[PDB]
Amino acid sequence: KTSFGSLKDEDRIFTNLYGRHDWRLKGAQSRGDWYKTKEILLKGPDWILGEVKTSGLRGRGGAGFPTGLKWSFMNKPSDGRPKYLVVNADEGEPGTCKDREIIRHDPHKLVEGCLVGGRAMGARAAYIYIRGEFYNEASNLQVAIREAYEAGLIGKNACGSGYDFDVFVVRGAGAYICGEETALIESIEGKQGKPRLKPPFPADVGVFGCPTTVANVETVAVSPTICRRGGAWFASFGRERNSGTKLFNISGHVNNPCTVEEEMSVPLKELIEKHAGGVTGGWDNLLAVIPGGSSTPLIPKSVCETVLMDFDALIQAQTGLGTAAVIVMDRSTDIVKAIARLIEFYKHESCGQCTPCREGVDWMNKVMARFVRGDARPAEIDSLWEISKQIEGHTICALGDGAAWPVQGLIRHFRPELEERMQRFAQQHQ
Amino acid sequence: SNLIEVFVDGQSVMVEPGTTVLQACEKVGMQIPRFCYHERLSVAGNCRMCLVEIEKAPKVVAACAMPVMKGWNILTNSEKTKKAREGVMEFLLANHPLDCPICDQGGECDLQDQSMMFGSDRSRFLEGKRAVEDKNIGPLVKTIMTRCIQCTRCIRFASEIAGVDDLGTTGRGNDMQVGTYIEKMFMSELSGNIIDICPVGALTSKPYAFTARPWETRKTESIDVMDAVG
Amino acid sequence: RFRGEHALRRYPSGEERCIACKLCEAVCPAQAITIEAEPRADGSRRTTRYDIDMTKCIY
Amino acid sequence: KVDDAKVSPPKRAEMKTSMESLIHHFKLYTEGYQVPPGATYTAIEAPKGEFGVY
Amino acid sequence: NTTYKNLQHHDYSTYTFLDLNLDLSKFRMPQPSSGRESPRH
Amino acid sequence: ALFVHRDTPKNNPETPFDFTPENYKRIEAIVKNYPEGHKAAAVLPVLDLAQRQNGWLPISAMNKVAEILQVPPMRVYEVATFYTMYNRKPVGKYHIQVCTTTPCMLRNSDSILEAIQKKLGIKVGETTPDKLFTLIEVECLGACVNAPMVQINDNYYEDLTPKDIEEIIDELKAGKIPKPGPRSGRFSCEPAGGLTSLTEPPKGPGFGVQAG
Amino acid sequence: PLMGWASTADPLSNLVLTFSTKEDAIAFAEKNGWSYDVEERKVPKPKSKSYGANFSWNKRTRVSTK
Ligand SMILES: Cc1cc2nc3c(=O)[nH]c(=O)nc-3n(C[C@H](O)[C@H](O)[C@H](O)COP(=O)(O)O)c2cc1C
Ligand code: SF4
Ligand code: SF4
Ligand code: SF4
Ligand code: SF4
Ligand code: FES
Ligand code: FES
Repeated sequence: KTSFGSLKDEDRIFTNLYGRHDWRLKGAQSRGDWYKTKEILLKGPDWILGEVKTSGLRGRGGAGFPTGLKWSFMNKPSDGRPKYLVVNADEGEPGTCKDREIIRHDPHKLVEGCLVGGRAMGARAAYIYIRGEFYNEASNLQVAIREAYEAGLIGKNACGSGYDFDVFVVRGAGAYICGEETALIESIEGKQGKPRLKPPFPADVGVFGCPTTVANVETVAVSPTICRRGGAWFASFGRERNSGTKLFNISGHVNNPCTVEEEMSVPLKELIEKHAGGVTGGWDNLLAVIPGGSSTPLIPKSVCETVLMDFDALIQAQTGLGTAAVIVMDRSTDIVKAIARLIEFYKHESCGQCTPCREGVDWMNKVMARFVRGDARPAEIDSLWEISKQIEGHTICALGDGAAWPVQGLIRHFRPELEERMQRFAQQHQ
Repeated sequence: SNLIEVFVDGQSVMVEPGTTVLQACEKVGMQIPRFCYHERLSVAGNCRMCLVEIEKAPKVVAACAMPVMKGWNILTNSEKTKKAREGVMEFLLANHPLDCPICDQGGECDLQDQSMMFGSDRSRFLEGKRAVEDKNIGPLVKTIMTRCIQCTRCIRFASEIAGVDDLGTTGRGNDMQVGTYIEKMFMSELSGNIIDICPVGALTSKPYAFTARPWETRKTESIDVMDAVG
Repeated sequence: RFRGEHALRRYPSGEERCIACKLCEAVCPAQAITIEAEPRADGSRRTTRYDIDMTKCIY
Repeated sequence: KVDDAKVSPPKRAEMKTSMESLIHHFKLYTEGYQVPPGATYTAIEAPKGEFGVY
Repeated sequence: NTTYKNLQHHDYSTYTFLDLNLDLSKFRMPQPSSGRESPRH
Repeated sequence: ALFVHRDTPKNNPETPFDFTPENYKRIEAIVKNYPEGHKAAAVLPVLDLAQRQNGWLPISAMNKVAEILQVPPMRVYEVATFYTMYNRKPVGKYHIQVCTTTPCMLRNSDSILEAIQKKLGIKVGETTPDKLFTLIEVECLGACVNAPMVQINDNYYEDLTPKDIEEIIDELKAGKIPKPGPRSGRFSCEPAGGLTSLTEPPKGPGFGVQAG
Repeated sequence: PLMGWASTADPLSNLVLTFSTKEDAIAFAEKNGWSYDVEERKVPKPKSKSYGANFSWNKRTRVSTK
């Protein structure tokens, strides 16, 4: 048992944050990839599944579900329909920056992880879905896959032994709902961006009907390290339920906003100041804290002074967890204007299948514009609370929920600021 | 012998496995209100009206396309079921124009009937109310796409019975125009059938358009002629 | 608010105010309202015949 | 009147600017509001006496 | 080390992605079909 | 904006448009990746190749893709009107997208927008009275940890200021495109201060593995 | 011809009698005397619809739009 756990060198999952001495298949070879993987991929998929459930991997991308149960859904007896492994690589949720760094520096560990997953669940091919905004990094992944094919290291007869496994990089076309679990799957199919109804799971009917699965790049990147390294090495970092290292990154108002790893729990003040420069104007200067990126309610100062960055800790703090905007924002800014631009984001990138998220995000964006100009009475701000209660949980996907939560956090914490804004507009009108 | 028990309001009934919750409720007599379900087409889930609070779960789930697990208990008259229906009905009636005098489905609407029998009594949403410019689909079917609730039922009917594939969704957010992009006169067989598919007054008959209103008429049995099937 | 003469109205510097939407015929308890509608060349919906039975009208 | 817009018609201003007010106005004046089944009797004192309606 | 080890992506022109995808279409398993060639045909 | 075609010649097929047989070899690669029976999955990459060959895709391009992939045209019109990239309206040789939502507005995107505005001249959304300077502000592109950011055609730009704006604009007017890397030091996505990363060259396979 | 109306000499034309069963319907129509025709009842036949088969693999059932 530790004092909540904190960062420790040389037990980082990946190296090459930026520009270590080499980049090649030979680069990852000297950095310690593709090492003794033949006996690993010949040992048996139950060993990989038991090793993952032993280490206790938490699903990333705001999942809240374990990877072991999903990849145990993937062990159906093989019909005439193949099994696919699809790696999501979109970065919506402004403040994400997560797998851009991995796919820009170490593509070979993604090749590691997709081959380990495909050999280790009975899958057949890995579709790597990349965002349409990522041309240079996408062709970097292309050149790395060309090098992996040039060594003959993946493909047919993987690792020499008799198993075929192909990887296909499919770009996007610019979307955020393709970043989700299933509109992804239909955007592979050639149809437009549309999520599916849940109780037929992608584990049984997926890409055209393949019993397939979807994985996030952090889970794919940790998936060879869990196999080639020991058990509970990964599980000794944090609590019992969640354990591991996450990319904690800061984009906001600090000195030199940037990206690091850490363990699962951290004092948030030490994370913000003692790893990434320092808060612009001191620790008292901040107005609020957001975790999660953009699909997570805000946190004030008095709450965040004791917040450890665990999943259950933020659920007890009535929020969620994510990446790259685990930040503060200054008292010198209009937090109503920032939240209203986030609601404009949710309006501009959402499909219009479900009537409630469509019309509710319409009301929330027009009402937040009216509150930027302060043009109502407080019954309207509690009506905004009522609609943000009624949107959540009545949708196909989680984008309606992710649009419902920041308005909820604002009405939870900053009631008197909205009262004072609307009172100033009342003084302005008369 | 291949039957699963559902407890619709405590009343047990046997259901063939794999079928929907909504057919079980229609077996016992209940009508969960619906806008994007139809008993001839594929089952999309875009209207959100079919919701139901299934017990021992904090999340209200749909019933248009839900498979039936063993031994349910279905509450169609609970508290948050009614709250979800009033919420969704209040969402639908925002970007829908005031045309109920001039709309050609005064007696035969669906928003009107389900807004009475499940909806709220007061409205909100003071600003807004977007408007979509109409098209000219054909001289047989008059078309005002402002009343279109984007329910995706003309699309499924066209693509799965007409086989013509000349209808589509276009856009994102509120801005989802259901229609045809290339200003083509959509002419096929069974295009007269699309004016009864459309549950709101968005696709009406062109020559009939403003000649009656369906409570004044009386309905009378008759047989099809000039076709061999009747 | 006396209830007298049964006169229609029209728009400010404009055309006829009625629509032939038949709400008055539906609510008319004597059923003295009789409406037949046709639309005209302008596109907007209109009438042809709009008869009040002043014998039957209970005011 | 009551604040029960499915039974009494809403007033004119919200009728001109709502949606549910026009819907309730329209269907309330076409069909009439639905009434639950049952047989009731009541009687009050008209100046002639027990005016009873059943 | 304190030196940028990328910029091999600096010369990636507007065709190089699908040029690479054309250049990597060998040794491939034959993509096993399912009955017909399309849902409408 | 204006999702109905409204024919307008310089459109209205057949506007003259055709691929290269070398691009047909590209389309053979693209429908060789995907499994057999589902040729309609390559609509988005083939139409992306159309947007990369021709400067902006007309209705003739979508009709030609409908000829090739033997699908009905209406689904091609759906997919081309749905996304962000497929600008049905004509654009310039260079297409500025200024990303600004939550961190990018919070890091002073307004001086960036005004510098682009008064150095170029024309307002947002519309174009310039020549080519090569269409301008839109956009949602999150992916590099949030840096300045409110600039996308030009397949390239990014970070760590901005109005004199860097004038440098980039003058070097696009001179044609000399700069490097797509960041500005003002920190040559990668780095902690730009005092090197909080690991310092030693990592060994790799020599330290702790198990059952390998 | 004076107002453009629809008069008729038909008192029985505007009746409708709502019944609960066909048996008491025929019993009443034979009780009260007049000749009659009885049709039968038609119901929606129960189908078996499923979203998962609407997203099939090697069948021709495919929504092609969603
Ligand atoms: C609203 C929403 C946004 C998402 N954004 C991302 C994203 O930016 N990147 C990503 O890789 N996955 C994203 N996902 C997908 C999740 O990561 C999801 O867990 C994924 O399909 C599988 O992740 P897992 O590895 O935890 O199983 C998003 C999902 C939703 C519902
Ligand atoms: S909740 Fe909104 S964004 Fe998500 S599937 Fe429904 S319509 Fe699309
Ligand atoms: S479809 Fe017509 S009658 Fe129904 S709510 Fe809309 S305008 Fe009114
Ligand atoms: S036109 Fe009618 S049937 Fe088609 S999506 Fe709109 S409301 Fe539904
Ligand atoms: S038909 Fe009657 S209720 Fe309708 S607009 Fe004309 S006068 Fe008014
Ligand atoms: S019926 Fe429309 S959502 Fe289930
Ligand atoms: S918000 Fe501007 S890059 Fe993500």
